[PDB]
Amino acid sequence: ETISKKIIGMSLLMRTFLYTLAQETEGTNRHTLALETVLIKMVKMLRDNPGYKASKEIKKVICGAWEPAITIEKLKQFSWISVVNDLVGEKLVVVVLEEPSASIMVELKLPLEINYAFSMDEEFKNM
Amino acid sequence: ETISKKIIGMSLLMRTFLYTLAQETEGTNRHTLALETVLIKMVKMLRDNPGYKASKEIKKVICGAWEPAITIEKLKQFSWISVVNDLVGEKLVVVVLEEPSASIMVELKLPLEINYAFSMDEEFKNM
Repeated sequence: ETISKKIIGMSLLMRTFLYTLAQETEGTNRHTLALETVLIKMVKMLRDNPGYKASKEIKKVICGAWEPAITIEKLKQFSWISVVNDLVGEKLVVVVLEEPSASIMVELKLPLEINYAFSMDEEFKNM
Repeated sequence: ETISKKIIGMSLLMRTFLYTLAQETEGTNRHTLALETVLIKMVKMLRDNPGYKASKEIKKVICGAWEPAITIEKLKQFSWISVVNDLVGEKLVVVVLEEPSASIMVELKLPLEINYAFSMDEEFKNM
């Protein structure tokens, strides 16, 4: 019934965004990152962790045999709009606006409840 | 080196669009269908074939545990633009325009080379 058990009970796309955001903001707090940056950082997580079931499963749906690794252009193809809207719906994320130009930025809520879910996720581990 | 072997060596998203189009136009020829219709027909193929590895794998990336079957709204989230552009690139599809309003329609080229690939695809079979 926990927050962390409910995250496991979510989609892979949602979890890869959420886990990347928790991993990219962990350090000097703030917990806010540009949506573009979260996308470049998901690519890095996927390509740097071929061993992950998440990485292997995403690749089978959006990539062919000829393709050796996910690119931003191949990933950008997904509706990051819908995941962002679904995550704000679960009260796990907040959309913040960039100071001069209305650029989308995203704020992680309760990283410890997310990281407790990352730690117990079987699709986010390597051999 | 065959056309059919090169289709297997493609992405799941591309194959589900291609195989659905081959399945939906098989009959009274023409081989042209509205892009919207191809999308509603992919949903039906996925939900009517839970046994397919393709169906099971797509579901893990775009759907959570709470979600029992893929909807048009959950599927529409993908860039059907990119698959359509990649398939025209492989000379396997042609984009045709709807007579009054510039509505996207899609024309299947060589269905027998596609169906020969559908018949030998291990991700498009059930238990």
